[PDB]
Amino acid sequence: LRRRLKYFFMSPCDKFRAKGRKPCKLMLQVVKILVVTVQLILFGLSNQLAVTFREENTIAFRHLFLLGYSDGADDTFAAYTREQLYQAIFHAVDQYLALPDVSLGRYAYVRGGGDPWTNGSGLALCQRYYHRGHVDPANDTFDIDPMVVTDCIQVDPPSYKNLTLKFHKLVNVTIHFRLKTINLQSLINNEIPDCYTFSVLITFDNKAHSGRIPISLETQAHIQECKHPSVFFRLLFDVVVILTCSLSFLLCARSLLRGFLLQNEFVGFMWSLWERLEFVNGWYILLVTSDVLTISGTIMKIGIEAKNLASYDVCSILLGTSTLLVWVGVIRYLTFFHNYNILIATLRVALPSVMRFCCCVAVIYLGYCFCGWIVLGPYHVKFRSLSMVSECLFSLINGDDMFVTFAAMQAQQGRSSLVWLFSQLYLYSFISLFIYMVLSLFIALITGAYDTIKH
Amino acid sequence: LRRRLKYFFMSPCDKFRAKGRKPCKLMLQVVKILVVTVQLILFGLSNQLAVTFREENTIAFRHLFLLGYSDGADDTFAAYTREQLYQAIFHAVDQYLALPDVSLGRYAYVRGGGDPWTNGSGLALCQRYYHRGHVDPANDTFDIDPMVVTDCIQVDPPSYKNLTLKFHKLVNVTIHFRLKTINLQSLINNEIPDCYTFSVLITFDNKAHSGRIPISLETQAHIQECKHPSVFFRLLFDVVVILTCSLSFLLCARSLLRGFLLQNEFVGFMWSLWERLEFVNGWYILLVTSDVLTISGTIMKIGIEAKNLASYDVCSILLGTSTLLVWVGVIRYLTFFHNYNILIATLRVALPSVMRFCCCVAVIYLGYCFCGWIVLGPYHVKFRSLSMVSECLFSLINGDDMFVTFAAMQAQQGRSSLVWLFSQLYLYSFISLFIYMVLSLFIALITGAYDTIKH
Amino acid sequence: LRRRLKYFFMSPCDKFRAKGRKPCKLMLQVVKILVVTVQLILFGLSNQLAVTFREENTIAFRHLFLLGYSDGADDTFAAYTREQLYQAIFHAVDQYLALPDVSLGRYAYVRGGGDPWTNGSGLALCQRYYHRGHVDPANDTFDIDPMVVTDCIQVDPPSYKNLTLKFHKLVNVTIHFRLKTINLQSLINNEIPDCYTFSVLITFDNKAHSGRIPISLETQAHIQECKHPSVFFRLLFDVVVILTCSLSFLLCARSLLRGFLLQNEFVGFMWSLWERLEFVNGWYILLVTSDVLTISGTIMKIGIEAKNLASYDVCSILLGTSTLLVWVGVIRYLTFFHNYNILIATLRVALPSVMRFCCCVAVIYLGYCFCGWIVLGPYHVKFRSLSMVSECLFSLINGDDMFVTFAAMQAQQGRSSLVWLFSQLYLYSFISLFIYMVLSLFIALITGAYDTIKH
Amino acid sequence: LRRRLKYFFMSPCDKFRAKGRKPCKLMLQVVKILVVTVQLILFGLSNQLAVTFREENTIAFRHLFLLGYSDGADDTFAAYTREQLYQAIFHAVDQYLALPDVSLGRYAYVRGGGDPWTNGSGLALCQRYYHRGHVDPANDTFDIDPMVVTDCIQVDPPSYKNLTLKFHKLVNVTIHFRLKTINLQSLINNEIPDCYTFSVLITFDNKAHSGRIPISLETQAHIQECKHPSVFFRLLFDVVVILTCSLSFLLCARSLLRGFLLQNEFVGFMWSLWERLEFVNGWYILLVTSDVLTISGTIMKIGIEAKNLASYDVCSILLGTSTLLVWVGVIRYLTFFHNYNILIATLRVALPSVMRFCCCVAVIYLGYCFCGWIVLGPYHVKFRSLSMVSECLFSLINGDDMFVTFAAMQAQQGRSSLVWLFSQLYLYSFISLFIYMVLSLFIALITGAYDTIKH
Ligand SMILES: CCCCCCCC(=O)OC[C@H](COP(=O)(O)O[C@@H]1[C@H](O)[C@H](OP(=O)(O)O)[C@@H](O)[C@H](OP(=O)(O)O)[C@H]1O)OC(=O)CCCCCCC
Ligand SMILES: CCCCCCCC(=O)OC[C@H](COP(=O)(O)O[C@@H]1[C@H](O)[C@H](OP(=O)(O)O)[C@@H](O)[C@H](OP(=O)(O)O)[C@H]1O)OC(=O)CCCCCCC
Ligand SMILES: CCCCCCCC(=O)OC[C@H](COP(=O)(O)O[C@@H]1[C@H](O)[C@H](OP(=O)(O)O)[C@@H](O)[C@H](OP(=O)(O)O)[C@H]1O)OC(=O)CCCCCCC
Ligand SMILES: CCCCCCCC(=O)OC[C@H](COP(=O)(O)O[C@@H]1[C@H](O)[C@H](OP(=O)(O)O)[C@@H](O)[C@H](OP(=O)(O)O)[C@H]1O)OC(=O)CCCCCCC
Ligand SMILES: CCCCCCCC
Ligand SMILES: CCCCCCCC
Ligand SMILES: CCCCCCCC
Ligand SMILES: CCCCCCCC
Ligand SMILES: CCCCCCCC
Repeated sequence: LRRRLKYFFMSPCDKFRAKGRKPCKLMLQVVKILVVTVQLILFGLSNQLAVTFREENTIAFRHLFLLGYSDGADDTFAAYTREQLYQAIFHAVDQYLALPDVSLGRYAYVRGGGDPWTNGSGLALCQRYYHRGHVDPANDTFDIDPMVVTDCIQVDPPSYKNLTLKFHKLVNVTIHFRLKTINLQSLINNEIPDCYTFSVLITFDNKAHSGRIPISLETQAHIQECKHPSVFFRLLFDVVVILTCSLSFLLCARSLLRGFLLQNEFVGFMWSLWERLEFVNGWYILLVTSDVLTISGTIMKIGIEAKNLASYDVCSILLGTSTLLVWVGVIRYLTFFHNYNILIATLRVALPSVMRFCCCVAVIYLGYCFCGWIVLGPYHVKFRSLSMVSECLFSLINGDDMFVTFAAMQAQQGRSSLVWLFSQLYLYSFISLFIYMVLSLFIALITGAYDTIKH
Repeated sequence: LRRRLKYFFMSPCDKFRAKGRKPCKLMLQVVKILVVTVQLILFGLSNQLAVTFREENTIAFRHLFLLGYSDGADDTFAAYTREQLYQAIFHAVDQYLALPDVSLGRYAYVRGGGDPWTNGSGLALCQRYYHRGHVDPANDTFDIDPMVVTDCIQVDPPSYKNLTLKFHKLVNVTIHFRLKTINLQSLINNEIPDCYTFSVLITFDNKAHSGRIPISLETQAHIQECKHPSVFFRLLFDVVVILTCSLSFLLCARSLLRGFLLQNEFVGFMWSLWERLEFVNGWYILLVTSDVLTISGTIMKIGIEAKNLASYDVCSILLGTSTLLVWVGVIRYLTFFHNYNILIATLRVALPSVMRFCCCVAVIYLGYCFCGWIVLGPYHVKFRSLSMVSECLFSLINGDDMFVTFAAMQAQQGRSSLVWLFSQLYLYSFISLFIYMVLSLFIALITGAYDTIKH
Repeated sequence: LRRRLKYFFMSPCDKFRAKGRKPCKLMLQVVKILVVTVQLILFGLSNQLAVTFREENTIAFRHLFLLGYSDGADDTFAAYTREQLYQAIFHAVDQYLALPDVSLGRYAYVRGGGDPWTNGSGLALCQRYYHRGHVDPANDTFDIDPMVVTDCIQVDPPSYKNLTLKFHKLVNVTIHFRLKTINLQSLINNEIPDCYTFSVLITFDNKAHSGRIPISLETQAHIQECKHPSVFFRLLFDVVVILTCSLSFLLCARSLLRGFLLQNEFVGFMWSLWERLEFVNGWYILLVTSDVLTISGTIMKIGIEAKNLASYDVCSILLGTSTLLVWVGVIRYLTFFHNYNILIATLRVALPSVMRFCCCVAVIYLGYCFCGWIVLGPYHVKFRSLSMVSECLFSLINGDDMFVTFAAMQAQQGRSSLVWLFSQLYLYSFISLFIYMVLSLFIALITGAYDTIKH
Repeated sequence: LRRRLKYFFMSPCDKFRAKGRKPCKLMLQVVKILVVTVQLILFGLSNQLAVTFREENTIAFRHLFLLGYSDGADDTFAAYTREQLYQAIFHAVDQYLALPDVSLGRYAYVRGGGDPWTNGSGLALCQRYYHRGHVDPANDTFDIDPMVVTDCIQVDPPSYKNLTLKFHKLVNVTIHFRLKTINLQSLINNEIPDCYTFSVLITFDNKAHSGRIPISLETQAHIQECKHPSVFFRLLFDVVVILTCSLSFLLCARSLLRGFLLQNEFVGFMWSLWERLEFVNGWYILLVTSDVLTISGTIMKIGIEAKNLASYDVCSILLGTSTLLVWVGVIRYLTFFHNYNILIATLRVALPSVMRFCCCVAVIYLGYCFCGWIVLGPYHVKFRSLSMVSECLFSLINGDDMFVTFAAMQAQQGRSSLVWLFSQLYLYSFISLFIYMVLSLFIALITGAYDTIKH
């Protein structure tokens, strides 16, 4: 039994020396790295085509329908007078009606299809306002029934000029319409073009009632297969990836079963879950997981190519994660040699103490996150949301973007002095505590763990 | 006595094992974290509403009243010819008079109310100039009585076109007026809208007499309750926070009193203030402070909701600081376990030596701050004020924004060669000394303290 | 023999003390540093002249031929309506025909010379479109023969107004023409001006068929000697550099041969390639390589000055690399003194373990590179290409540009939520793993190697 | 003698305990810190006034005289057609002639005064071109006599419209004129306004002959006292600073002389320059130097206030350096206590080895500097000059601005592939070598020196 247990833990070269076993798993891992990376790149081609089509069409729509729009002005684009708002709305509708004659793209109109469009209508121009809206700031009085009423005009593609906005109680104005187009660029990749429907929403937002009405344009893209198109090997490569991953999965499962049987035999011999897991090859669990991910991604990719699916983002995430895991999994074979296994050995020795340290660090980090989000968020562009606050604080710990973070608050030193002083204390204390004390101890734990396994 | 002293320092689990004592303080701390964080977020809703109203109205005013204004031009917006200045002033007054017909917001005029407005006047257009201003650069002569004289025209809301500026002795021009509006967006938060009065000041500043007159717009917002408004549970949550913090305060005070009595008993037994403080639970002092802060913030928040107060910034600071302290205070219960107490133990061992080191470092840092502020401030945008200089130097020590700091002075290499050379020496010496020597020793002190408590 | 072997490894001062040998190699190295650096600067003069001529002419062309172009708009310059595209094309052609009357430069036309120009034609205006292009998004149909057909109009320098674009199947439009000019600024450097031919290509790109057609201008510069020009010592310096490098090469070769003979004698005496290489002076191999590079660069520079060559970039790379190597090569003489040889000794002790560590780190780095390139590239401006991804990740490891990397993805939190979440996981995991664990161990290896050679 | 030698090295408290000596030097140092800092701030007031006047006038001139100028366009402002250049030149001259009627500042004209102005002339409009300029790119020929000829038109303040530019051989065009103004803002600081003469030079530069002519405006300011001005305590503070610094200088000189006498006595007793310098108080040499600097700066400041001098920059440098040295000099009294003297002790132990390390590092750094400056300078905005290259590399070593440095070269990956590849190798090798190996050893030396003096 001792001989078999010793053999179970021998390196591939040692196993070959002992029993002459050939290292098929290693060759399979190398082949998998190659083929999976190539497959990821080949998929990225079509993924890029789709993403580019969507974004370029959206930019073209912004230039066509938003009056006076220029690149880079999305965050500040707004109207400030009644005349500006009327001109913007009428320009959008007029451009919609003039699209066939002026546009560089070829678009088809969509009619009906439920709310907000009536039958035969292509464009819906709807204004939303309070049901009762008497507002008298001169007398410091108001009488509001805040139930929202929607009044919407229908425009058929080739009376909206009579639009009368209820400015004092206006909640917002929206323009909805759909356009159909064809993604011809797919031909460059030897693929059949798809049929895109863009749902375009233009919003003039007055929910702040502040005298400034921001204007935005958004799109939703729906991809469908076209009807009987005419155009005057990746599938084999996908099948090859499938076969390679299936064989790797089978071999890893066989190894895991053998390890489980050996574990049972050893436990019986001794007549301790931590000692039990010494027979579990975590690398092979990772390999099996990566193989499942790769096969799922390949099936999804084939379905997308066959026009049965259009979930490009899910496929890309699956294939990219599988590629990263496939590259990582080859480190299993450097673990047998000490001089090539410093990183994994240090990880193994250091992880527990690092987690125990993080237990204490996390409460402080979260307290700072919440405090900054709520107190500074209204004044600081980097504290608008909780995820943004976490990104800002994490970057600060790494010494990144410090001065601009300080400078964003310099504008408040005259307006809100107390908030400025609080921001000074907040930023200085956080930076000092986390850079010079928390991170120092984190690195000290890691390097001490390294010192433990050095020899 | 020895048994009681030993019990006083036992961990909550150990105390429960000994006497069966239930850990009510721990559950209270967890509940407090939850409820205080939720309360902070709920307050942040209305705080954001108020801040957004103020800033959005100010931006709308800049777009309405400043001729040719565009976003991002605040720091350079200026006039350069007499015609430009006259056009800007007349545009501001004309827009003020046209506001009801053009603006997207609904504003009411304010009349009278003391200086600078006379009775019945809504807008004050005042120019300030030297009492005697004979200036003759051709003969290199001047005769100045620099007492400032203010001549101000009054405009009633729906003769200012006869304004004649004394350019050669003009100190500045100002336009003052007030507008009333209602913050309707509060309805979205189930709150009654408040009545805002904006005091708008437009400044055309000629104090430099340099041929360039910068133009700025500032606002002051005063919030008041409206008279008999009509609109067709947070209070219980605030009460819950109050009760939780009061109970925590009572328990912490009881523990502190018990510790004080035990301290007195021990001192009597021995028949040393540093040894005396071993009976003071600093965590409980922090908890009591945080409870006082939370109760004060909650009372202020309730008063604001009842329309008795409008100090949003003070309330936000109180509640955010209390939230951070509440999150921090839970570390008291990790202090009993060595593997979870690395940070606090290292802090305790390291703080004195770090303070002694800072004693020496501070004089050098302040010398650099003053030197840079006065010598480079006129030439470097990052050295304009003392707080700005401190932020810049602190960011440099952390390696942030170094190259742009160097590059701002590259424009002086042709104009002011000596100042450029001095800036080179200043920056290089500061960066080298503080990054490679001061900070190295700081981190060395902290990690040596860690090494002392490692085992 | 032992005496001779000991002498072979003595320092220059020790060798002078023993045999009175003069250190000609050291003086040669100092002289080489001086002369090679001076030569590099003198070459940089003319290299700068050439590069500046090319870039300034290209900018002038962009301002002359692109309608409505402004500096900084290269990456967004595009047309969005048919009228805009026609106006841009006609403006380019009209400016080409008006060049002699409006331009600040003096340009000559080029006619004929093969495709795309016919005999006598100076400008080629060609549109490329699908051979069969029936596109019917209304019926979700298309019939495409995607073979590209080029129809191109010829314009002679002083019918193109009848251009009719086939928008629905348009692949792109191009304008090709060549201009001749003379680089007069060379006179300031006491050099004969060269004759430049600029090949200008203007592209209106519709390969995306997205309704947005980007517009770009590119140039290729060909330098030729002019015919019998009239204009009413660097060569000696180049010869001096040649002689210095040749003498250094001869001395280094002599030393290497002597070392080889001593190695053979020692091997014979002992009656081990690693022990063999102890007789190889790597510094002298570096010196010989640098001398070859310097002589090659000097010959290329002389050829360029004589107008036989125009490969400025190759010459600059050769001379700059040789200058860096010449500066580095003087460290050979600090190796004899321990207190001046810390860097090289640590390098020698540390390189093997660092390479073994990199073996493991590289697979993880490459997995991350591929995953990020394919998954985030379509959404993140910093992940567009593989080299860009490597630059971004390498900068992140050094803590640079972290927050903007996070912020570029905040625009996707609303559009593509899943891709945003994946980017969060990707960035956080990469930064943590590589900054706090991989780099820590890298630095630990280097400083441990230093500790080994410290005394 | 041993008692006296022991006393000479006792701390101020120890000296007071022994002989009752009062610590006048310490109180003097504190008083000096206070008064010198206050004096620096008070001077900074007037220094800021002068600098602001100059810069604001220059900006106003750019807006007045440069046609179509806008803020932030200095680096790209240029003409591209003959019509643009003529319009710019005529606009500048017309604005000069219209200044009294349009400008917001009050300016006086200056006439005559030597070249380039003739007697009675206020504006000089001069074009410079080659003496013989036959240029024929069509025939690839030219005949150049490159001697520069200047033809200059004189305009008297209230024929230049007949300007005919020789475009094909034009070297440049310049406009020179002078304006007198008075810095009235000084009144706010209770100072008599000075009389400024601005020498304005507008350059239209065609030295590249590239079809793009950049346009720039520069000013030189000369300050003179005005003649018999009329306007309807800092001097005592300066005198106080003088007295304090003189007394400190006297005491430091007395201490240095006493130390010298004790050194002579000890040397005589022993019957070694390094041992000799143990009697030299370097802190007192620093104090004497700082006192000399402060007195010189104070005298210069008084002279400036009396209108005898106008060298604001020299005075500011003197006073700022003296302030920094005065703040630093107080560390002399923390050297007696070990826990407060870590920084200086580590400096003393570490400086020699650090210098020996820098001996080797400097040659590599300089090689990289020269290589980058000459090879990448024409392509990279951060490598234009040698000082800029040093700043860029120094910032890179500190991990600052890495990604933008990489990204500036991404534009060359298509144009100049070889230069892009070289830049990749250059940047990667420099960053790796200097961040991970050179800086690691630098910090290791410093922390090892700290370890030597730790106990
Ligand atoms: C008897 C049990 C049930 C039936 C099992 C049938 C198994 C079968 O046939 O092969 C297994 C090997 C495994 O190949 P591979 O996985 O590379 O190699 C195995 C591993 O080295 C394993 O150790 P770990 O790597 O540490 O887990 C070791 O214990 C096994 O020997 P051992 O059994 O003496 O302990 C090896 O056979 O793989 C082939 O031989 C090529 C297959 C593909 C050929 C076509 C490729 C296109
Ligand atoms: C006799 C002295 C005067 C009267 C004192 C009356 C006190 C009373 O009634 O309770 C005290 C406990 C304290 O609860 P709590 O603070 O969680 O627990 C105490 C602490 O563990 C303390 O140690 P430190 O934590 O290290 O300071 C320990 O010394 C006390 O036992 P000891 O006295 O034997 O030393 C404990 O009782 O709290 C409740 O029992 C629940 C109260 C809220 C219930 C309703 C919740 C909604
Ligand atoms: C006999 C073998 C064949 C013929 C060899 C003829 C050689 C000849 O003539 O000179 C060699 C020396 C070398 O000068 P240089 O290279 O500076 O000096 C040699 C090196 O120091 C070498 O050690 P490493 O530096 O560690 O390799 C050492 O072993 C040699 O001594 P050794 O000979 O006893 O072994 C030295 O001669 O250089 C001149 O003497 C000036 C030449 C230029 C003068 C004009 C300048 C404008
Ligand atoms: C006999 C030799 C020639 C004549 C010397 C006349 C000197 C005189 O009068 O005072 C010297 C002291 C020095 O004051 P101060 O410099 O603060 O103190 C001296 C230092 O502590 C010195 O040691 P270091 O600091 O290490 O160099 C020490 O050796 C001297 O005593 P010692 O001589 O026994 O060794 C001290 O007198 O300063 C005043 O007493 C106040 C003066 C200003 C009062 C007005 C202030 C507005
Ligand atoms: C040998 C199994 C333990 C290490 C886990 C490997 C997967 C990261
Ligand atoms: C146990 C009291 C000493 C530690 C103080 C805790 C508050 C930060
Ligand atoms: C040193 C023990 C008491 C510390 C109390 C400070 C709490 C903020
Ligand atoms: C003495 C030869 C070994 C060191 C190599 C030097 C070249 C980098
Ligand atoms: C005591 C003299 C040696 C230290 C020099 C102090 C000046 C920096």
